[PDB]
Amino acid sequence: MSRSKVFFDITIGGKASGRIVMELYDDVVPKTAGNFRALCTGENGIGKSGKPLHFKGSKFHRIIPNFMIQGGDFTRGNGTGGESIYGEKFPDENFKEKHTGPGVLSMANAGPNTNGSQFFLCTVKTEWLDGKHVVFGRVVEGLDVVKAVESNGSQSGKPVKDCMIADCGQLK
Ligand code: PRO
Repeated sequence: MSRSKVFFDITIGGKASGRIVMELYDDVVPKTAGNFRALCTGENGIGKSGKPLHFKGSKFHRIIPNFMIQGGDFTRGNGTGGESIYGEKFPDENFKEKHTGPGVLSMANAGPNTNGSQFFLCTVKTEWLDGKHVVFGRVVEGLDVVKAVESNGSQSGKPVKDCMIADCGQLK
């Protein structure tokens, strides 16, 4: 069983900013990887929310310099929403992988066992999140695109302009 590869094509203020390619750890956290993979392809259609279970057209709603970029709220666009393919929330699968540096892909949450569709891409090592957020992949191409998004964040977390997942999907 091979690791999944998925991508985001990003726009910033409407402008094409390049592609982020991510490898998922299907071998370590199959359920969590599987959720994200299906959210990139959109293959499970319309969610309980009545909105597509799909990152396409969603934004990075929370961006903090020297920390991480966060998105996946395709129901409310503000961090209050999101939906996993399994339903509103699913448990923390395991904490085997750690937040070891820039490019780590990990699940956002509201406390233990509240995984939905929100995720973050780290721009630094964030070891204080180890054991609290489930790490399920890594950037393998486009870290510069992550940095471009990061430059539009604020300490407050509010973006200075819309950083959108203009397209997404699974590769190979
Ligand atoms: O949004 C935040 O600040 C925390 C840290 C990353 C995921 N949740």
